[PDB]
Amino acid sequence: MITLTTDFGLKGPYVGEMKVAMLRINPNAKIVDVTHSVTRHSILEGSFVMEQVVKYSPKGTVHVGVIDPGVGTERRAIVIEGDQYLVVPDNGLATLPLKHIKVKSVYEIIPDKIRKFTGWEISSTFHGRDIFGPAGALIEKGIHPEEFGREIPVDSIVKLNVEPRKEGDVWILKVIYIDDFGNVILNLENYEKPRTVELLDFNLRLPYLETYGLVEKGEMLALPGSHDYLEIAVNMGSAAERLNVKVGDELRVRLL
Amino acid sequence: MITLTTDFGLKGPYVGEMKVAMLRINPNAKIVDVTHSVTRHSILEGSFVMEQVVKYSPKGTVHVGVIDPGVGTERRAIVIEGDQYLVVPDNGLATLPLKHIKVKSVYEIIPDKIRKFTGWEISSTFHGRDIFGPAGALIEKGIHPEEFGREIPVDSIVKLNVEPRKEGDVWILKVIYIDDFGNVILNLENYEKPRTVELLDFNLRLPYLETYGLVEKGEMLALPGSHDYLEIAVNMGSAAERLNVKVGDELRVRLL
Amino acid sequence: MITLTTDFGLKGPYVGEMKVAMLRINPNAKIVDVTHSVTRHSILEGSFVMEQVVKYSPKGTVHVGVIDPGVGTERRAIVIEGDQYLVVPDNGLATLPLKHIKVKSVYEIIPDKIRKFTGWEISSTFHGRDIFGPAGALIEKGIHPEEFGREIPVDSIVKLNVEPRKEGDVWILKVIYIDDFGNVILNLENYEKPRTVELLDFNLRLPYLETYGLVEKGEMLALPGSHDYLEIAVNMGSAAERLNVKVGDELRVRLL
Amino acid sequence: MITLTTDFGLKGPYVGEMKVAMLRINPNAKIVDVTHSVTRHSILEGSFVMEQVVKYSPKGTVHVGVIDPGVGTERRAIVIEGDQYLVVPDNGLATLPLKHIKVKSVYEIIPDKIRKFTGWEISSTFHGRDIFGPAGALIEKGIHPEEFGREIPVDSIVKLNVEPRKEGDVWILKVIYIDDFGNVILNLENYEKPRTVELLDFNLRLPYLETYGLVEKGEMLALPGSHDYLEIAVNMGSAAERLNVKVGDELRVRLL
Amino acid sequence: MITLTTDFGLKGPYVGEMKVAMLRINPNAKIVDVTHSVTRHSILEGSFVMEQVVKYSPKGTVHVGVIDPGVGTERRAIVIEGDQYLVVPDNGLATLPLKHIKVKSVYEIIPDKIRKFTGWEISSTFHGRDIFGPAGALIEKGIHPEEFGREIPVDSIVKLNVEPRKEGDVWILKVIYIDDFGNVILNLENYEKPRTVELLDFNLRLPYLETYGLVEKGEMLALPGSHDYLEIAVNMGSAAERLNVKVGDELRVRLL
Amino acid sequence: MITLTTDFGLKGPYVGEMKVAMLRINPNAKIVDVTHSVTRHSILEGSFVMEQVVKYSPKGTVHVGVIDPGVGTERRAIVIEGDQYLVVPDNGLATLPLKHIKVKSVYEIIPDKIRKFTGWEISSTFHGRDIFGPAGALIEKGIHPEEFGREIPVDSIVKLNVEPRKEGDVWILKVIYIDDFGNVILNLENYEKPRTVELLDFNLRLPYLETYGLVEKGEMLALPGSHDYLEIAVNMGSAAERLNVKVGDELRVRLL
Ligand SMILES: Nc1ncnc2c1ncn2[C@@H]1O[C@H](CO)[C@@H](O)[C@H]1O
Ligand SMILES: Nc1ncnc2c1ncn2[C@@H]1O[C@H](CO)[C@@H](O)[C@H]1O
Ligand SMILES: Nc1ncnc2c1ncn2[C@@H]1O[C@H](CO)[C@@H](O)[C@H]1O
Ligand SMILES: Nc1ncnc2c1ncn2[C@@H]1O[C@H](CO)[C@@H](O)[C@H]1O
Ligand SMILES: Nc1ncnc2c1ncn2[C@@H]1O[C@H](CO)[C@@H](O)[C@H]1O
Ligand SMILES: Nc1ncnc2c1ncn2[C@@H]1O[C@H](CO)[C@@H](O)[C@H]1O
Repeated sequence: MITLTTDFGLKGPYVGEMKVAMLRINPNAKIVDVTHSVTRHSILEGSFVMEQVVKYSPKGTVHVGVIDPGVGTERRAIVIEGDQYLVVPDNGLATLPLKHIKVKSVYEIIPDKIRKFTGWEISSTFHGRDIFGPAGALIEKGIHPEEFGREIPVDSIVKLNVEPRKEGDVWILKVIYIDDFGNVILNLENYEKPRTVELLDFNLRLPYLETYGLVEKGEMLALPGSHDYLEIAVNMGSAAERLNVKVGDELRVRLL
Repeated sequence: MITLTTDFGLKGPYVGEMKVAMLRINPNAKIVDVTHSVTRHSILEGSFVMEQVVKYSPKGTVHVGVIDPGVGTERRAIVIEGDQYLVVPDNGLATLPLKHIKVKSVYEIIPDKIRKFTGWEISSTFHGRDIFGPAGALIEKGIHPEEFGREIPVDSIVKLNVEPRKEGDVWILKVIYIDDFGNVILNLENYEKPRTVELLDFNLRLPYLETYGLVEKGEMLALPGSHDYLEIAVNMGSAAERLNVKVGDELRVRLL
Repeated sequence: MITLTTDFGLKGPYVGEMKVAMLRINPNAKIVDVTHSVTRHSILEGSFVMEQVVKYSPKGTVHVGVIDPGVGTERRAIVIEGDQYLVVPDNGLATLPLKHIKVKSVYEIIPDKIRKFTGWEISSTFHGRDIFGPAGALIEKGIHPEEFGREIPVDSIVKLNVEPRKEGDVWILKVIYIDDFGNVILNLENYEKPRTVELLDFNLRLPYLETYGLVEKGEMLALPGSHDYLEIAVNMGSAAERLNVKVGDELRVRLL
Repeated sequence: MITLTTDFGLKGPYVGEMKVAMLRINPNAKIVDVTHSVTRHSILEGSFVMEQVVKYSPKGTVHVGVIDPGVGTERRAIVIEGDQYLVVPDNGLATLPLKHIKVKSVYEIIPDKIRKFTGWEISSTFHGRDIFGPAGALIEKGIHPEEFGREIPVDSIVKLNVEPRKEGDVWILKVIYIDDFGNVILNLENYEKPRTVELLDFNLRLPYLETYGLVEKGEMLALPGSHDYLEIAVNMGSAAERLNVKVGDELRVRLL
Repeated sequence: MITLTTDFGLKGPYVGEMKVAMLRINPNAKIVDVTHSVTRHSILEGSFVMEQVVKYSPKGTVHVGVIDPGVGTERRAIVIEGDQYLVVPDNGLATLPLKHIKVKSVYEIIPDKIRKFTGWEISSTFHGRDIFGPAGALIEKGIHPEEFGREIPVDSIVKLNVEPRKEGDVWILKVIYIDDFGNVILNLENYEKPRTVELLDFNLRLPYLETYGLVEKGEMLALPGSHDYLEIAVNMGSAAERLNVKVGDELRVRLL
Repeated sequence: MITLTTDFGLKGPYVGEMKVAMLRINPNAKIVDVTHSVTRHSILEGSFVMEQVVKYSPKGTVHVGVIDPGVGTERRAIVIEGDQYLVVPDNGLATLPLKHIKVKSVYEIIPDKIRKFTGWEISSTFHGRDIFGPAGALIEKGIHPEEFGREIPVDSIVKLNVEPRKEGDVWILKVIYIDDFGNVILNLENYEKPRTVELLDFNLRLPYLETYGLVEKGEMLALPGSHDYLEIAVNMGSAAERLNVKVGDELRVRLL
């Protein structure tokens, strides 16, 4: 199957257009919507979203990702062939997902070849419908990427900077994601299970417990989350609205 | 076919993870989204949504519902087997849907027996991806619930208070649901159709008509609705904003 | 394949019911969601959405559209048979889509004939679930529209006025759509590529470029768009935000 | 759903080619094999097979039948549009099936229009793969027959003579089919339940019972059958074996 | 999915009729043909065939088996609910398959209930199309057997005698199956790997090797087979035509 | 989509086992039967059948072919990757199909790596169910062959002699296939179309016409055929029985 991640929004024809276009090229493709509400142009959030889906997807799955603020410009459209596939703009969007994929090859999609398979013209502002979507549909049915692209160096693709630095014993982490519940996710993984977590920027000591219900309603806590990162949440409340933080912001955190 | 109802939200990887996880267990399950926008942790609301879908669903349909504020706590995860199936947390979510299901037996999902099918660790904060989703996928492909759970008494599961109260011929109804148009659904059903409905708390008299268009724009009415419950609405307006009521509120009502 | 376009909203059971009702009629129908977030009762907006999807859908595709403020009134429920199908309320919703369909026949759905196929009572406020959904599903599995309807004149159906007028060298263009990015779409097509677009009501002179990134972040511009309509946008910003416009407004535009 | 009935045989690539050709036109078509073992060029036998399948197929079903001894000659290739479809060579193959289809229109497939859809050259000896298969597939995904054909008179098509004649009290019945068990099927239907059936050509008086087991193993009998035609059988034996008959022979039968 | 095993034959409409009937009741059922060439009325061979398929089928699979010489008589039509399902005539056909199924319940299908789900009349000679097939299709979509049958004692079903006896050191086995290659299968399993195998009825000593190619072309051998029984084969020849044996025949075999 | 071609035969559990085994690995693989009636162990015949199917198959199609007399021996099991995929035993079966596949690489299936995917023991006499079928199902769902095999040189695989020989202007052609009608296919292709074809060995002169019907019933002709090879046939008769030739025989032929 093919998963879809974009920032197109839900109030319009964009998502539908991409889907029917994909079905034109592969009518029996099983298309799974991850989300289309990724913050406009937010490559980092889009990357986090895909990273999570990729972690639980069956090997052989095709992932189309489209947070393309640079659509129409000279940025490359690539295909990452490996354990699973990634069809995304060469803008760093593949960074997080790549952490969980055994890469075999990378290909730059060639617009002229892709239009050979689609039949319709390639717009300058909607590549998800004219390039990325079709490309995903082609791979799903067995077409090799070589057929519509040229290989490129694996290490020649834009990579985002998502790893945290540490000043002594203090962690300087960043908010890589915020869900609809207001739960805040921080770019810290593989750490040792703390007993407490202090958000030095707020002079708050937090209990580090397994789940929301372990603290009373309205109270804040830290948990190992469900995506292997450090999570900060308010039981039945919004941790984001408390600490009043955003994706991209940095926080000094000390793990006790 | 499997239906999905959650409070997960639309911008995140949550829904996508549960779907690929389900497909990873039953690669050709037909998954139908109901909604993922149920007000956060609102079991009553989630229960109303499931009730409606269950009423029109083909017999044999499997319904996965995840509004689970108590995720990872002592609360049980259950499977209800009958006319159709319900796979939800044991927190009352099944209350309304149960009204339309010929129940044969109920089972408690035993985590370890489930992990034997999935192959991956059960998180403490995302049972929709690690327990409920997989359980639904298994039932869908023919696996009996006994395979991953132990039978329990129907009467043992948690239930919500959903009965309307009547003081003489004044009804004390509860707002069980408000849709995107602001139409207010009150928990009154199977009543003699009135000519007028008066909302005693607002000193309003409303005509009881069959549809929105039967009154001028901006005018308020009461109708049979499409879900067998008494509906209050404003033709092309929002009864919820005009009456300023929220799910859970109680209204003194008299039918003339 | 069947497409869906409604103004039902995503926070509710409405979309779920229509779908399970459809799958009940034709259990193996492939249903593709276009959108259910169309502004309440906005027939024009719905019409634009459908037009775009129809242009890229394969021939044979069935399109169910439901933006029905007059549900339950005397307004007709029709089926437009052509190289693609449209199942919609006779309220002008089919106006734009018709521009890309060569119509063969038009039918008026007879409620009593449809009930013979569904088996359940038809409500007064939810025809999408009891009439339109079923109709689309029946056509999808091969049933001829005549079985549940009678032929009517192609030009007897409601039409919206979507044509832009020009006085002198000034275009009076209407905002037929606004997307989640705030990009504004005007009802002007088949025009000669301008160098600059002037929005007289704002004293704004905008550059006509190929894509968003061709200007600085925050700068406004005009583009050929990706839907064959003049598009007013703000690089990574909201054009509708600034111009403070909304679907339906008419702008005086000068093409230089 | 599309059904297939041919005389291609099972020891070859013929059936495989027609199928992959069809899936090439409509990759998600559900193809159901009826039989490909019809006696070579036996149009009558093919017609009986199709009749039976048509009687139980759901409305909307497309039936491709290919028993084509005159492939490549001037014989027409037609499409019979009704509450069910028939895609067959105009050689009388549709005779029996028509008895259960209310015909709406009949078309003559235009080779050049079909080639526009397939993309490959049309052979002279394998139209099932290059014309009929494609035609069925196109209709299945929603393309109207008119796109690749022109309407022709319903009664302008070849018909077989399948009516049984009666002289006095003696029926002259034809063997329209013989199954793998050797059970013989005569073209007599809508007759009053006899007590005994006499096969004059054999001086055999047979008992008319409900099923095989109602007589001794090895004994011959007559039954109402399961296809609404008089059936001559031998309990766990071959009736055609003994009577030494074959599809096409005419038996003089007396109904007592 | 549903598997199908019958003795209907391939030259006719029987198999097709059952399939379309099943799709009427469950149009998205995945139907897999095991075989339809089981020797007429041969319950033992039919049982062996099913036993093998059941061994490799996914849990939850539904198996419809129809070798029904007693069709129309008073023999019971049952459903065996367990690890997997068996929908077959109560004539011993379930014997072998039951060896690999964790049985939960057994049900006698009630003709009157089944016709409630089908809509068409139940013939006396074709229960595969009017009872067994529909029943299989119902279970595949989630309907419980209780819905169209009444439970009966697990041990009240006809069982075939398939186990071998042993006179001292000599085995008196029977031929339970013969494939198209002429390979002979004998009802002996779980035995200790012999070095030689003597067919005392022919005064032949046979090498007991892993596969056909281990002996020269035309030579006979014994192997553990691929179905866990003792197999007798002629490399690239017919072992059945040599020993000139049939299904059901007994052979005195001594394992050295 | 996956096609299947074998010499398994039609009456047995062999084909059914391979299909459920495949579905057990890839539950939603679309499996298309070509034939299972290839003359026992005839690699040449099996190769011809696959060639034809491959010619009309959509790019990306996976073709599983099992005619494997050397099953369980030293013979390798291979996967050929390219335009489409071939999964067959390394015994020459791929010879003809290879002519129509743009080969990218070839792999040898490593038994132990395959068992890691299936979960069950590999038999010594049924690799179609334990190796070839599973391998095809894996490729179909996106698994790269590298995952269960090691690359090998294209030129290393076994190949059949299939070239036609010419002695001056007499051709020495081979009967590469005979279908169910008795039409004889000779291994001659891309030749200047003749007016007459004389079979020197029978002192027969045959007209070269486009189809069967162009000669009287019972008469013999030569035609282009539908598979690009020279075909000899008898209008409504059997050229194979008239010439009394079998696959593999050689005929001295001259084109005038
Ligand atoms: N106004 C805009 N400015 C910049 N990018 C835009 C704008 N509107 C749409 N895009 C989109 O940005 C998305 C990635 O953020 C791409 O899918 C691209 O289509
Ligand atoms: N901050 C939170 N407090 C309580 N429950 C939560 C919180 N975030 C998510 N959940 C619940 O946990 C599950 C997965 O998000 C859902 O039941 C969801 O409603
Ligand atoms: N309050 C409302 N007023 C008018 N239309 C509504 C309202 N709520 C929903 N509708 C939508 O418009 C149709 C007619 O009212 C309904 O079936 C639904 O599609
Ligand atoms: N030898 C033959 N003579 C006549 N018909 C044949 C012959 N072989 C195949 N056919 C079948 O009849 C059609 C016309 O000959 C062919 O397309 C095929 O369907
Ligand atoms: N002539 C016959 N005698 C006995 N049984 C028959 C005969 N013809 C068909 N049957 C079939 O026997 C099959 C089982 O052997 C059943 O499917 C039943 O339909
Ligand atoms: N008796 C036999 N001798 C040689 N090969 C056989 C024999 N029986 C089956 N096979 C082959 O083994 C595989 C499974 O039957 C196929 O390749 C088949 O042709």
